[PDB]
Formats: sequence, C-alpha cells, structure tokens
Amino acid sequence: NLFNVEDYRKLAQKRLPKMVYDYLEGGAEDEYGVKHNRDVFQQWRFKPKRLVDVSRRSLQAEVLGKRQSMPLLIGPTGLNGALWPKGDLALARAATKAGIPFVLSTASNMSIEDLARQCDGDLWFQLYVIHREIAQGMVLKALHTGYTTLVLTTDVAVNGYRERDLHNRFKIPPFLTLKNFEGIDLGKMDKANLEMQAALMSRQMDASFNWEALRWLRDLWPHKLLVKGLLSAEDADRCIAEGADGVILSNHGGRQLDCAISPMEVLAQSVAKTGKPVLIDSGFRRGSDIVKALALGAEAVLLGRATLYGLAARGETGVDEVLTLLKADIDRTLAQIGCPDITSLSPDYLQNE
Amino acid sequence: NLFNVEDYRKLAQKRLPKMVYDYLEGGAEDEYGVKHNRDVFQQWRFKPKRLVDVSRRSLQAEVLGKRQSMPLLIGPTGLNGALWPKGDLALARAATKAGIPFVLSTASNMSIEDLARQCDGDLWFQLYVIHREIAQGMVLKALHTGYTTLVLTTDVAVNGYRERDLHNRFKIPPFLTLKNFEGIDLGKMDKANLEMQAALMSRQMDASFNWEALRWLRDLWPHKLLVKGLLSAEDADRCIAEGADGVILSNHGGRQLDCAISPMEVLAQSVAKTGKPVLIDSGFRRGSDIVKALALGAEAVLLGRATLYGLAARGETGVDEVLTLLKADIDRTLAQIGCPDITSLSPDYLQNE
Amino acid sequence: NLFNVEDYRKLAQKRLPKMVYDYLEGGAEDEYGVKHNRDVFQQWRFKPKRLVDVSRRSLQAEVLGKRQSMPLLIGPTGLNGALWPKGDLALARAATKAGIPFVLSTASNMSIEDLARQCDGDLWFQLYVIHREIAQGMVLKALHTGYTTLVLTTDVAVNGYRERDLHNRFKIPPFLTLKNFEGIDLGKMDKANLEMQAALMSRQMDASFNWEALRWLRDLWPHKLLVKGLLSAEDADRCIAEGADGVILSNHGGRQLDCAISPMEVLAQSVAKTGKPVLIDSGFRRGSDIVKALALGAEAVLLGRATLYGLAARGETGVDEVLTLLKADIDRTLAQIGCPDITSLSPDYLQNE
Amino acid sequence: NLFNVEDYRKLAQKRLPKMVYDYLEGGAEDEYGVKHNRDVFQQWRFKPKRLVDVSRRSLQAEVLGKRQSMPLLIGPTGLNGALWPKGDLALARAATKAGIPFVLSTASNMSIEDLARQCDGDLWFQLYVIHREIAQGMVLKALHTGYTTLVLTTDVAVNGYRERDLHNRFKIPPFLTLKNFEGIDLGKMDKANLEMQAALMSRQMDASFNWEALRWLRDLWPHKLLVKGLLSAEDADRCIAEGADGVILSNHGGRQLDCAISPMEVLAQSVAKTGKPVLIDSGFRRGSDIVKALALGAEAVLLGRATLYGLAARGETGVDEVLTLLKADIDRTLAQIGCPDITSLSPDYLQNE
Ligand SMILES: Cc1cc2nc3c(=O)[nH]c(=O)nc-3n(C[C@H](O)[C@H](O)[C@H](O)COP(=O)(O)O)c2cc1C
Ligand SMILES: Cc1cc2nc3c(=O)[nH]c(=O)nc-3n(C[C@H](O)[C@H](O)[C@H](O)COP(=O)(O)O)c2cc1C
Ligand SMILES: Cc1cc2nc3c(=O)[nH]c(=O)nc-3n(C[C@H](O)[C@H](O)[C@H](O)COP(=O)(O)O)c2cc1C
Ligand SMILES: Cc1cc2nc3c(=O)[nH]c(=O)nc-3n(C[C@H](O)[C@H](O)[C@H](O)COP(=O)(O)O)c2cc1C
Repeated sequence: NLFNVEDYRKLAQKRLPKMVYDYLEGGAEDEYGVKHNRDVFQQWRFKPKRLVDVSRRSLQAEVLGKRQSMPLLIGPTGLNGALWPKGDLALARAATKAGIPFVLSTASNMSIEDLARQCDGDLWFQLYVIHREIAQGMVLKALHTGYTTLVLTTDVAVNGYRERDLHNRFKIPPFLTLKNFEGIDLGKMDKANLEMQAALMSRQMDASFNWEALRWLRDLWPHKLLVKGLLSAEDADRCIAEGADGVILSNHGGRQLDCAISPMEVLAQSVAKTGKPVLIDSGFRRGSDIVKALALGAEAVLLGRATLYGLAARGETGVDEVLTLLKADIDRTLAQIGCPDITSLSPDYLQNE
Repeated sequence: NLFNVEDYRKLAQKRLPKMVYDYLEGGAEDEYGVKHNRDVFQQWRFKPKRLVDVSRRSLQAEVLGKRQSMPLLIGPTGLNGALWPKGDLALARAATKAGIPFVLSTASNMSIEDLARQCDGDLWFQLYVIHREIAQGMVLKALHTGYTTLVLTTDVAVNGYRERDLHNRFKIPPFLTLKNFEGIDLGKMDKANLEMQAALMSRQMDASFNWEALRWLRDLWPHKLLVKGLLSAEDADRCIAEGADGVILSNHGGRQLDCAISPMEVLAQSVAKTGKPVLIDSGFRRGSDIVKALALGAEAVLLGRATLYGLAARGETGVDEVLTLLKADIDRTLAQIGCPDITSLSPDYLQNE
Repeated sequence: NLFNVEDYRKLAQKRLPKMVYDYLEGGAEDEYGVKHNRDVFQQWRFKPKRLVDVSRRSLQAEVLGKRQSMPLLIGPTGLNGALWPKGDLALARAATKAGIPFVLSTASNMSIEDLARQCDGDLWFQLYVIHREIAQGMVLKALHTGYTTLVLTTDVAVNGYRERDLHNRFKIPPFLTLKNFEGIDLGKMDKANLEMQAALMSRQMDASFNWEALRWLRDLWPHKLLVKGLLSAEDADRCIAEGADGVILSNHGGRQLDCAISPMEVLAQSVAKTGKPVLIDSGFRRGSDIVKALALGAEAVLLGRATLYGLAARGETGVDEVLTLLKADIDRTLAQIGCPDITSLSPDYLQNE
Repeated sequence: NLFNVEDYRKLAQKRLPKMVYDYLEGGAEDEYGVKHNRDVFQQWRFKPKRLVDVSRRSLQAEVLGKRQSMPLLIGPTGLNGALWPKGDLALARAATKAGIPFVLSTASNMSIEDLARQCDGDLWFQLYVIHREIAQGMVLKALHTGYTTLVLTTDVAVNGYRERDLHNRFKIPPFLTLKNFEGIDLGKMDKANLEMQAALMSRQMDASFNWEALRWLRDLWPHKLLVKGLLSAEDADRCIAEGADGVILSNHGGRQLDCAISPMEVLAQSVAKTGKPVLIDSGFRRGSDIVKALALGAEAVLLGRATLYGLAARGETGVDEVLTLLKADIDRTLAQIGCPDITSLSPDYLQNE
C-alpha cells in the first residue's frame, strides 16, 4: 500500500540498513523538534468556501518570478547516494518530470557539473561555506554550468547533536564521496592550500560567516539568491536588506537544534515584514501541510524527507510517485476548500486552533 | 450490553465484513478529523440550573417551522443497503416511528419513489448534482412523490481521500445498486444523452456547481431548501441570501477533508449571523453532544453513523433502539441541567473550557 | 503499603465484589467527569511563602460558625452498609474521633434515630425528597434526635446513567435496607398513603422540587440549612437569598452528569458573590486538593470516596487511618507553603496554570 | 552509550540498589512535580540569530561577581556517599576541574573541614538549621576553612512526603554518617545540650526560622549569602531587602511539595524585581534547559540529579563526563542560536509557546 508519504517512509525503513534509515529520519537530541514540526500543522484547520466552481483548477505558480508546475521543490539534502544509487540524479530527474526545481547539496554525491550535464531541469545549488576560496570555486562552477539559483544554508555553523548517529557510530558510506570537493588539489604548500587543506580535513563549516560575508556572496552571484535556515522575520528582513531575493524559513528538519521553533511559527510575520518571497520547509508530509503554508503566504514549500522516502524505497520512480501523490493531494485539497487557483490562497481559508 | 451508541458500534464491527465496517467508520487521510469531531465537544461543560421543576419535560420542537418529536433527524447516508438489507427503509421506518424526519441520499439503494410508497413519515431528499438534467429529474421526482424538504450537499465537489477504502480496494457491493440512477435511458446519441452518459460513467460530481447554480435549484424546488456541508457563518449567510430556508453545518463526518474544522466551531456564529435555521451534524454520539449544539442555537442535529451502527448491528429494531436511547439520553440531560423544555436551551447552560 | 488515599482505593478494589466496587467507583456515562474532577486540580500550583515561622500550626476552623478540628467532613453517601458492615456507624465514629461532622444519607442503611443513639458527634442529615410528607417526617425526626445541620441534595432530580451498574445489573444488596423509609405504614387507602406508597415504589425523586419548595423546607428546619449539588455562583446566590445558611458546590462525584463542570470552576466566584459559607466536594483525594479549595475560599471540603475507600478496605479503623493521613497531609502542606494557620489561606498561595 | 544526562541516569539505575536509586530519583507524592519541572522547559523554543560570527565562543561568566568557567554549579545534595564512595569529594573535585563551584550539603557524608583540606576549588556551604547554636558552629567552621559562599536552604521546614522511600522503608546507609554533626558533644546536662541533643535526635529542621532569623544569619556570615528554595519574586525581593546577595529559585527538585510551581515560572519576574543575582535549579537536564534559564536572566544554574547520575554511574570520572557533555552542549547551543558570548543571552532568543 503506497497511498501517501508515510507509506513510503514505512517501505524505506524496510529497505534501508538501520544506520542509514536513522541518518535519514533522525533529529537532534530528544527529537522533540521533529515532532513539533509535525504537530504545529494542527494549529490550523480549514474553513472551505462552498459553491465555488472548482471544475478547472490550477497549481501553476511563479517562484521567484519564474513559473513552475506547482509551488513545490525538492530541497537540498546531502549524501543522497547513501539512500539510493545515483540518488541525486534520480531526485533531479523526478523533479524535472514534475516541472519543479531540484536543489543540489554541497554535500551531494554527484558533482555540480555532472548533474548539469545529465539533467536539463531547473537546477538550484545549495552552498555550505567551509573555506571561502573553495566556496567561491563551487559558486562559479554552478554559475558556469547553468544553475539558476543559489541557496546559502546558514543553520549548520556547528554540527547538530544527532544521537542516533552517535549510537550507530554513523560513518559516511565508503562507496560514497563528497564529489564537489574532488580535485581541490594538494601538495600546494603555504597559508592557503594549507589553511584550506586543514579546513577540508575538518567536518566543520566556517562559523564566522556573517552578514558581511553574505554581502561578499551577493556580489559574487549574479542571479537569484536565497538564504536558508532562518527562524525569525527580523533575520528574513535583514537578508532582504542585504541583497537576498528571498529566504527559506527552516529548522533543517529538526536535525540541528531540537528546541528550535517551527518555521511555521514565523511564516505569516516574515511574509508581512519582508514583502519578498518567503519559501519554507521542515515537517511537510501531507498536501494539507503544504496548503496551510501557502495560505499563510509562503511562495513555495521545499520537500526534504518526503521525497527521500520515495527515493530510498523505490528510487527515481519512487520520487515520481511521491510527487504525483502530493500533487493530486494539493489539487484535491484546493477543490475541497474552494480555491481552484493555488495562487488565490489566503489566510481566510484557515481557522487558528 | 447495548446501553449507548458506542455499544452498537462495537456490535456493528462484529457483524459487518471488515471492508464494509471500514467504509462506514473511516475518515479522510489521517482521521484526525473524525477525532477532532468527537474531541471538540469537550470544549464545553454543563452548568446545571438547580431547583427547577423538571417533573414535566418536553423534547418536542419545530424544525423549519414544523413540529417533530425531538430535534433530531436521520441524515443522508449512501449505500445503506450495504449495512443491512433494505437499510434505507429500515432507517426511514425507525425515524417515522420516533417522530422525526429521514433524509434519503442520492446514492441510496432504494429509489425515491419506492421509499415514498412504503413509508408515510416526513421524508427529505438529499441531492448530489452529477448532471444538471439528471438532478432536475430527481428533484422533480422527489417533489411529485411527497418529499417535504430538499437538501443540497455541497462538500463532495471531488471525492474524499479515504485510505481505508484504498487499502481494502473497496468496491460497491455487487448486490447493491444506485437505484436513483436506474432507467436514465441510453442509446440516445447526441450532446446530452452522451455528455450525460459520460457523467454517469464517472464517480465525480459536478465540481462547477456554484452560487448561480444554487439560484437555479432554488427556482426549481418550491418547498423548504437547505444547503448542507457548510463550515463558515459567511457561507451560511450567503445561502440564506440566495434563497435557502436554512443550512446544515457539516464536515461530512470527517470523510472528506481531514483538516476541516468541526461545524461546532462556527455554530454560534452562524446562528447569530443568519438568523435562520442552522442544523448541524458530524461527531454526534451522546445526548450531551446534541444538547450542547442545541444550547448553542442549532435548530436540530442530524445523525449519521450513530443510527447506522444500530442499523448494521440489528437492522430496523437496532435503529429504533438507538433512537430510544438517544431520546432518553436527551431527556435525562435536560432534567439534569434544569431545562425541562428543550426549546428553552441557551448558552447559559454551558461553560467554555 | 497504605500511605495515601489511592493505596486504600487499591485495597478496597481487592476486597470488594466487583459489582460493589463499580457502584462505588463508577461515574456517569463515559466517566470523563470523574477524570475532569481530578484533573482540574492541576490548574493550580503552589507559590510557598518562605521564612515563615511554621513551628506552631493550626488546622482548627469554624464551619458555619462552629469550630471543628479541621475543615473537612465525611459527606453523605448512600448504601454504606454495602461497603462494610454497619458502614454508616463506622464512618460516623471515625469522623467523631477526628473532630469533624458526619453527614447521614437519606439512603443510609442505619436509621436517623439509631445513629443518633449510637454516636455523640456532630451529625448532619442529608435530605432527598421523594414525597413531601415523608421528607417532612425525616426532617422532623432528624430535628428531634439532635442533628445539627440539614443538607438538601438537589442534583438527583432523575437518576444518573452509570453504565457500570447497567453492565453489572447492580441490585441493592439483599441484606441491606433503606432504613429511613422503614415503617412508613401501608394499608392506608386514599390519595396520600397511595400517592405516597406509589412514590416509594419508585426509584425516582420529586423532580418538581423547586425554589418555592425550598422556602417550605426553610420554614420547617430551624437550624443551619445547606443546599448541595450547585454548580454556579448564581444558584448559590439564589440559595442564600432564599434562606440557606450556605451551600455545597458539587457535581455528586461525577456520578450524575458526565459533562458537568467541576465545582472548582465556580468556587472563587461563588465565594465572592454569596459572601456566605461555600463548602465543596467532588474529586478530592490529596491534601493539596483540599488546600487549593480552601485557599480559593471554601469553608470546608466534604469527602466522598476518599473515606469510603478506608471503610471498604479496613472498616472504621480504615476510615480513621484515611482521616489521619489526610490531616497530616494538610498539616504538612500548610507548613510547606508557609501558612501555619489554616484560616489564613488565600489565593496568594496559588498560581493559575 | 553515554552521550547525554539521561544515558547516565540509565546507567545509574543499573548500578544502584533500588532503594538508593529511588531515594535519588524520587519526588514528593504523585511526582507530578518532577514531571512538571521537566515539561515546563517546553514552554519556550529558540529563535536563532543567523549569520552571526560564532567562530569564537565564550562560556565564561561572573557569578556573584566572581568569574568561573561556565554559569553552572554542582548544587547541595545530601548523602552523596550513598551514591558513590567519598561522593562529596568526587563531586567537588569534578566541579573544580571544570572550573565551577561545588556546594557542600549540611547532610554531607564528608565534613566541612575534611573537604576544605582535600579540595582547593571554590567551595560553598549549604546550611540547614536544626538548632541555632549548632548552625552557628557549622557556619563559623565553614568561614574558618575557606568556604566562599553560604547558602541557606529554606524549603524543608518539614520533611517532604516521598512515597518511594516509604515503600522501601528507606534508611540512611549504615556505613554512612552525617559527618557535620559529629562530635557535637553530649553528657552536658542543662537547657541547651539537652534541647540541642533532643533537636539532633529528631529528623526535623527548625520550622520557626523566619525573616528575623535570617537577619541573625546575615550578621554572622561576612561573605556572599544566598537564600535557596524560593518560589516567588516577592520572597526573592524580601531576601535582598533583608541582606542577601542573591537567591536560588528552587522547588528542591520536586522532592518537597509535589504541586509547587517550577522556579522557571517566576524566573523572569524575580530577575526584574530584585535586580540582584537570581540563580536557579530544579529540572535541568539538557544544555537547552540551562540556556533558556540564562536567557531569561538567571545568573547561573545549579545541577542536582544530573551530576549525581554521573557520580552514581561512574564516580568522579562520571561527574567529569557529565560536566564535559553539558559544557559542550551549552557551547553547541550558543553557536546554534547565534549568541557566541554566554553573557549576551537575552529573552530575544526565545519564543513563548
Ligand atoms: C538526510 C538529510 C540530509 C540533509 N542535508 C542537507 C544539506 O546538505 N544541505 C541543506 O541545506 N539542508 C540539508 N537538509 C535539510 C533539508 O534541506 C530540509 O531543511 C529538511 O529536510 C526539511 O524538513 P523535512 O525533512 O521534514 O522535510 C537535510 C535533511 C535530511 C533529512
Ligand atoms: C457511510 C456514510 C455514507 C454517507 N453518504 C452520504 C450521502 O450520500 N449524502 C450526504 O449528504 N452525506 C453523506 N454522508 C454524511 C452524513 O450525512 C453526515 O454528514 C455525517 O455522517 C455526520 O457525521 P457522523 O457520522 O459523525 O454523525 C455519509 C456518512 C457516512 C458515515
Ligand atoms: C457510593 C456513593 C454514594 C453516594 N450517595 C449519595 C447520597 O445518598 N446523598 C448525597 O447527597 N450524595 C451522595 N453521593 C455524593 C457525595 O455526597 C459526594 O458529592 C461525592 O462523593 C463527592 O466526590 P468524591 O467521591 O470524588 O469525593 C454519593 C457518592 C458515592 C461515591
Ligand atoms: C538525592 C538528593 C538530595 C538532596 N539533598 C539536599 C540537601 O542536603 N540540601 C539542599 O539544599 N538541597 C538538597 N537537594 C536539592 C538540590 O539542591 C536541588 O534543589 C535539586 O536537586 C534540583 O533539581 P534537579 O535534581 O532536577 O536538578 C537534594 C536533591 C537530590 C536529588
């Protein structure tokens, strides 16, 4: 039985080695965060508008000014190859078939260049800064290979304390490789090419990356730039003031700070304050979750684990199936609440509980 | 032990094939809706008025201006024949013996005409519009056979995603038939009698039926007209403005949209705004649930699953028993809260929790 | 292990026949009421006052102007003889040894006269009116035998729907008798002594007893009169206006109306509005429950099941033990919150949660 | 697996005799208090500040004007020797190695003098007053041996009703001794040295110790003085008015009054009202709990059971490990919420839930 996202999670758990499933499903510390990410959606219920002609419905919507099939994206997730062979490509091709963007992780198992050469969809690149020079190299590589949008993830200044991984002594699968860091030379002896080599031999990001550094990144990247990992309207607003074209409210799927608020708690405020695109992720599993966020003003919702369950359970086809179910889910929900055009969603369709 | 509605649910589950019980009991998606429908009643508790003479109590009340034994009705439910042989007739006869109306579903297993010929009680007809022409035929048939009231159900523009049915591959019992669509001719070749035949060969309602279409229905039906499936005081008010004589607040027993609010959440507001009869259903199981709704202003409460448990467990007699228990329940509750005349109920007997 | 009331409940359940334990412990319908009666106490927590000299503490307090050892009473409960032989006397003697009043039920197994002859403590009489003439007889009997206070119970206009009793086909123990109705003659033929005989052959109270009837009772009884079963400050106030010397807020231990509010919900309001003694019962098990009610203004707390567990488990000694534990509990609590004199309790020691 | 405090609790439960584990883990009566102490932390979630340079973080902070490695302390707990041999010394040495103070209990198994001679860290002394003369002796002894701070615990005027201890008939381990009361002479015959001997032969504190007595203690002790066990901003303020240099909000880890509020409920108010150091304990297990309290204004958090689990499970090394984990936990949390300097914490990093 594969009728919803949970069904794929169940199948994924049956097919993945425990260590890998825990890497995927686990959250930080007590996992109160991942639970809160799910529970917060119950803070809203629907107030359908009846007797509305919903015979013709549209899920098409502009994201950052560019039209796509539906307000969804497959968000950046690292080590996809540990879930399914060539996982990054499977996800990218499924997203492309569905008419939505795919975001490649800095910690992907397929390189920026290789993906761009094997997929003609709308590819976005998610950046993690470990070393400024190396980051610049990846950004320029993404630019030259056709990536349309750059996403800076800011919520992993230090690694999250995921206790399942500690219990399992989780180690990156030996057959896997952080492809984007491949060929970053060596032998070079001197400050950089030493301070860099040392940085790469460390599983820690550049914790000093601040607003000033964002300005640097803004000048380097000429296209759309989003800042991911924000949990306040104030930070979202500052990002816009610093040059960002939009933001992605997110708590990294409860994988970094267990007691972090859910981004849903500051969605409406961020939308009202910034006046710019506010995308969101963390906890989305049902079409109703997605519609609630869109009704509150979100430009689009990025999927993390939802599509990864499809990938881990049935590869590319599994991802296609999850996207198909979610699209039919969103469509069904729109019809049921009396909002035929997804772009017409508003808070008026919701009741705060 | 058959002392309340739950006892009949338990017996019904023991006597019905799993597939059928799931069709009856199931809700949309995660079934958070059916649970919420039950839980919402705990938002109110009673503040009895003591030392009131309750030696003489009355449950008699006018519904749409017409007096009936108690403010209850057996609401429209499809495929009753799958629960018990000639289920529609059993329910109708039980309702008639209890002195309350029975609402026949468009998806009933006994035709509009056959029921009217075999039951002299107050029969109401619930309409689903798949094809305008066919709907008109049913409405006129109900009119000519003595049905007093017409109920338009508006919350199934598209089919609900009930996962139990998907797991069981639920298929309408072969010995059952949507009798009201019987004899709708064929062979006829041309636009209609083709666009119609195609519509009937589709398990989907007319999703375009809107306010304009309601105006059409209002002109076709000369007697009392109610719109069912509303979940907002605004929609209820618009229905009255468009000609309706009252409304039925309802989320279809949590079978259509899992995250829909419970109609109890907008009952008081709808009563205050419309100033017209506001009936309600969804989640009612105990007399206290019913009394709470009546105290908040509801004109009457329609029973869905409650009487179906009686039907599935013990046929017509089972329905008689459930109605008898509920009547004694309501009566007992009125005595206990110090409101001898059911028509005297008000919010003053309740405490918001 | 017998260190609190719950320990006695556990022992009582082990020693009583299931039917009897269910009669004792059971509540109306779903028993959400008895649960709410317990849960409501968690709506308040303590804010102790430190560095207060609590070396000398006093639990002595006036109830209706008369001093007693502590602000507790053993409330009226019927069929005590079904829990332990001569249960009414055991409870009365334990209450007397503890220095608190005992309230005899109209449905006691020991007569008004017999108890008064075998116990010299402060005896109160709880009245149920089935027949006016018979009620007058009992009231006069209580008056002539030394009962100091009369309590009219108003919350059983009709019998509660206790489903455990229905499942067990509960029948008053054959070796038991409603002693207070003994010798009410017969053979007499005519209106009364016929309308009366019929009333006694019915397990139903006089549902017509109203405010006018209370006035009649007020004129018949010359001493302190309390009205029990109130659940609103308005009713409590009316009782005072009609002549009552105080009231007992109560939902009959969740045995009559499952969805009734807990009396704790209207305690403070009743105290402020009436300006007269407001006693309370329903749900009290821990000394902290009792102290919370007293802090909110209650004159005294009546125990129902708490002391009955002591009785059912270990007879008179069991009741003595429960009262001893509760007294030590209240004393300990007073010391811990910094209120050495129980009469000094106020809302300032509480925090609303 | 020893990755957090709970892991040490699990190991401690496996290594300690049941009686001892219950003495350690148990709470008063129903233990709703210890549960509330944990649950209250979920009333706040984090709103991280992104793009803040957190490459250089500092946990150093002044407590009562004196700098220490982090805003933590190992609080006073009695009978540590029952958990691990020379438990008091193990805890003291671990605290000293971590750069934080250790508070010796009046009911310690190692004397004030012996500890001071074997540990050169910052030692605090917690006082319980059973007899004024004896208390003075201990205070002077602590003064002469180098203890920097005196803590008066005021929440054990009477002993808490811990039912686990009652069930286990808990008796202070025979190989243990209340060392601080050793050599308090005898044979002396007359008022004191009789009223004193009797006081020592009683497991009850001086319940008369009030504000006047605090003034006496204030004049006796020349250094920093804190009052522990407060649960209101009003009491905290009075302590400052009476001469205290700060307070410790605490409910004694839910071991004294089950229905006591959690000190977290009055932390912000106490900080705002007193304008003096407000330390706190009760319920702290995760670094996030600690950071929430510090963000609300707490000067420091005292650990009770957290470090005792380390002690009971693995002795001194276990305590070292727990402190190491908590420090890394706090550090990680600071980085994640964007507050590199622990002294910069404020309510702005929190969201009330
Ligand atoms: C297995 C896994 C790996 C992840 N790796 C990254 C990453 O490399 N880059 C990034 O920006 N976010 C990363 N994320 C976070 C996601 O982008 C997204 O915020 C999160 O999955 C949203 O929550 P959800 O899983 O409930 O949908 C990861 C999430 C998961 C589940
Ligand atoms: C088995 C089943 C079939 C139903 N079929 C119909 C239908 O044909 N027409 C309609 O208007 N409502 C239909 N309903 C909805 C009911 O009219 C009513 O809204 C719902 O049962 C109320 O909730 P309750 O079941 O908790 O009482 C159906 C409900 C059930 C349980
Ligand atoms: C077994 C049982 C019999 C009772 N019988 C009577 C009665 O005869 N008269 C009356 O006034 N209340 C009666 N009560 C109600 C009590 O006076 C009291 O309101 C109730 O027990 C308080 O709640 P508690 O049981 O939680 O303490 C009865 C309660 C129990 C538990
Ligand atoms: C086993 C045990 C013994 C204790 N003994 C004392 C004591 O002698 N003096 C004192 O001031 N507090 C005493 N306390 C209370 C602690 O100082 C502290 O308030 C409490 O442990 C904080 O809660 P926590 O255990 O959740 O951290 C004790 C606590 C425990 C767990």
